[PDB]
Amino acid sequence: YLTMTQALEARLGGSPFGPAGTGKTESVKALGHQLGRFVLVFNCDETF
Amino acid sequence: IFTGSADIKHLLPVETQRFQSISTEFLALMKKVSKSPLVMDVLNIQGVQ
Amino acid sequence: KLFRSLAMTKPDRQLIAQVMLYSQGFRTAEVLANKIVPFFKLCDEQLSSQSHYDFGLRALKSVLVSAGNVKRERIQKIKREKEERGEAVDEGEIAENLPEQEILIQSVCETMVPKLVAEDIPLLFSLLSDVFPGVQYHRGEMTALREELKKVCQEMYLTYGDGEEVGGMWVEKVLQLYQITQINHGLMMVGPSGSGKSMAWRVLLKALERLEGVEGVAHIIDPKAISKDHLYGTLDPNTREW
Amino acid sequence: MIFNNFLARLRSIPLDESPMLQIQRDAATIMQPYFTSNGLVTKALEHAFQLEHIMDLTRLRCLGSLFSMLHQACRNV
Amino acid sequence: KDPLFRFFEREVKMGAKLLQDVRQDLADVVQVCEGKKKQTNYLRTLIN
Amino acid sequence: DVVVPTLDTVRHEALLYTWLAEHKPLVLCGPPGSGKTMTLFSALRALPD
Amino acid sequence: MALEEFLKQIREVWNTYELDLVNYQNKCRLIRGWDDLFNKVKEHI
Ligand SMILES: Nc1ncnc2c1ncn2[C@@H]1O[C@H](COP(=O)(O)OP(=O)(O)OP(=O)(O)O)[C@@H](O)[C@H]1O
Ligand SMILES: Nc1ncnc2c1ncn2[C@@H]1O[C@H](COP(=O)(O)OP(=O)(O)O)[C@@H](O)[C@H]1O
Ligand SMILES: Nc1ncnc2c1ncn2[C@@H]1O[C@H](COP(=O)(O)OP(=O)(O)O)[C@@H](O)[C@H]1O
Ligand SMILES: [Mg+2]
Ligand SMILES: [Mg+2]
Repeated sequence: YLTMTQALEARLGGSPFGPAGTGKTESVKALGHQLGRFVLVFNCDETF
Repeated sequence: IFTGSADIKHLLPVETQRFQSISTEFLALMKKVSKSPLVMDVLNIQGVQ
Repeated sequence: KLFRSLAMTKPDRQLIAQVMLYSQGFRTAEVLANKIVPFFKLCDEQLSSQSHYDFGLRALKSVLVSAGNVKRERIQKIKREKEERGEAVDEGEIAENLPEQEILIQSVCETMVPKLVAEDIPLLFSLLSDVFPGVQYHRGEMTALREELKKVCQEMYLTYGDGEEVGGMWVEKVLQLYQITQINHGLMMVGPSGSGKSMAWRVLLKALERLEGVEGVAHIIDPKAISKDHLYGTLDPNTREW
Repeated sequence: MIFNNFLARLRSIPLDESPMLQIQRDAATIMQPYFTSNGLVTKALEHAFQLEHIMDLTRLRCLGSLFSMLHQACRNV
Repeated sequence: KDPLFRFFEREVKMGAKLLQDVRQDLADVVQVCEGKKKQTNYLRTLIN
Repeated sequence: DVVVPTLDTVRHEALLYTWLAEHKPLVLCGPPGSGKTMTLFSALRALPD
Repeated sequence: MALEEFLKQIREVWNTYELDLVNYQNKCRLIRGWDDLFNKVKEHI
C-alpha cells in the first residue's frame, strides 16, 4: 500500500512483481477497493 | 459373365472390381429383403428406392 | 521507469491464517494457524517432489475457506440432529462443543489427498498425526452417489467397486473428483495414459445427472489440436473486429 | 478391470450392429479363464514389458490390438 | 514417523534414480564409441 | 503392383487384415524401403470396399 | 359400407402379401411373381 500510494502520488504506475501466489493482483485490487475505485483485471498475452 | 468366365478377370480387372462391389451391395439388400419377405417391410427399408 | 516496482516474495501466511480463522468463528485460531502453516511447510519439504504439487498461499486459502464452510455445515447438522432428538439447541454450547481441529483436518484431507501419489498418502497422514495428534479423518460415505455410480457403471459396462475390491480405487478417485468439483471451479486430472480419467469424469457426470436431476453437458476441447487463435479468438488487424 | 470391460462388451454388443451374439458369448466363455489376474494374458503382458520394442510399450495399445483381433476371430467363426 | 528417515529416503531415491540414468547413458556412450551399437537421436544429443 | 509372397509378407498381410477389418487405426513402423506401403496396399486389395 | 370393405380388403392384402423369393444357384434368394404383383398393384390403384 505504501509503495503503490507513493507511485500514485507521483502519477506513476504500480508494478508489484514476484513469484506467483504471493498476492499481487489481490493486493492491487484490495488497494483499489479501499479507495472505492473500479479496478479492472486484464489477463495479458501476446495478442495485446 | 463376371463369375463363369475367368478370362474377364485378366482383361477387365477394374470392371470386375466395380461389379463385385455392386454384387455385394445387391446381395446385402437381397438378404434384408429375404429376412422379411413381407412387401411393406421391403418398402419401409431406409432409402431402398 | 514509468512504474514503481515492489517485490512481493514471501507473503505472511501465518498472519493470514490466524486472522481469517479468527474471523470465521474459530476459538483456537492462534493454535490452528500455528499448526496449519508449518504443516503446509512440512508437506512442501517432506513429501516427494511432483510436478502437480502445490502448497502455496492459494492452497492454504482454499483449505481455510473449506474449513469455514465445513464448520458451518457441521453446526447446521448438529442443530438439525438436536432438533430431531429433543429441544436443547443453543449457540453457546454448540460453539463450545465443536471439534475445530477435526474440521481443519477434514478440509486438509478433502483438498490435499486427491493430488497425492500412492506412496505419499502414508507420509501425509503421519505428518497430520505429528502436527494434530489424536485427530482422525473419517470421510462420509456418499451412499446415494455410490448407488448412482454403480448403476451408471453397469449401464456403460464399467467395473464398479468398493473398498479393496477390484475397482475400489477408481470409485475412490471418482468420489475425490466429485469433492474437488464441489470445492473448486477449476479441475485438473493428472495421471498416465489410460489411467481411467475420462471414464471417471464421464461416470461422475452421468451419476450427478441421474441423482440431482439436473442435466450435465460436457464440452471436450483439444487445446493443442488447434492454434491458440482458433482456441480463444482473433482481433482483426485491419477492421479491429473480434 | 479392462478385461472385465472387454468381456462385458463382447457378451453384450453384437459385432454386426442372435447368432453373432451367441458366438460372442461362447467365445467369451472360452477366453474367461485366460483373462484373469495372474493368468496367461497378464503374465505375457508382464513379460512383454521386459522386451525391447520399436516404440515405447503401452499396456492399452497391446490390449486394444488383442481385443481387435479377438473380435476378428469371432467374425471368422 | 521419523522425519529424518523421510528426508533420507527421498534423498536416496533421487540419488539412485539419477545414478542409474547416468550409468546407463555412459554405458550406451561407451558402446557407441566402440561401434557395438548404432547412434540414436538421444545418443546423438548426449554425445554432442 | 506385383508382390513376391514371403513368410514375413504373409504374416504382415494377416495382421494388417485383422487390424483394418474393424477399422482400427494402426501404424506400420520400419526403416525406409522395408515394404510398409507395399504390405498395406497388398492388404487393401483384399478389402475392395 | 362398400368403401370401408375395399379399404379393409386392401389393408389385409398388403399386410399379408409377401415377396415370392426362390433360391438361385445357392447364391441368392431371387424374387419371382412379377405379373401377379404388378396386376395386384394396378387393380388396387
Ligand atoms: N472403471 C473402469 N472399469 C472398466 N474399464 C474401464 C474403467 N475405466 C476405464 N476403463 C477402460 O479402460 C480404458 C481406459 O480408458 P480411459 O478413457 O478411462 O483412460 P484415460 O485415463 O482417460 O486415458 P488417456 O489420458 O490416455 O486418454 C478404456 O478402454 C476404458 O473403456
Ligand atoms: N493479505 C492477504 N489476505 C488474504 N488473502 C490473501 C492475501 N494475499 C494473498 N491472498 C490470497 O492468495 C491467493 C493468490 O493471490 P494472487 O494475488 O492471485 O497471486 P498473484 O500475485 O499470483 O496474482 C488469493 O486467492 C488471495 O485470496
Ligand atoms: N516380398 C516382396 N515382394 C516384392 N517386392 C518386395 C518385397 N519386399 C520388398 N519389396 C520391394 O521393396 C520396395 C519397398 O518399398 P516401399 O514399400 O515403397 O517402402 P516403404 O513402405 O518404406 O515406403 C518395393 O518397391 C518392393 O518392390
Ligand atoms: Mg495475478
Ligand atoms: Mg482419456
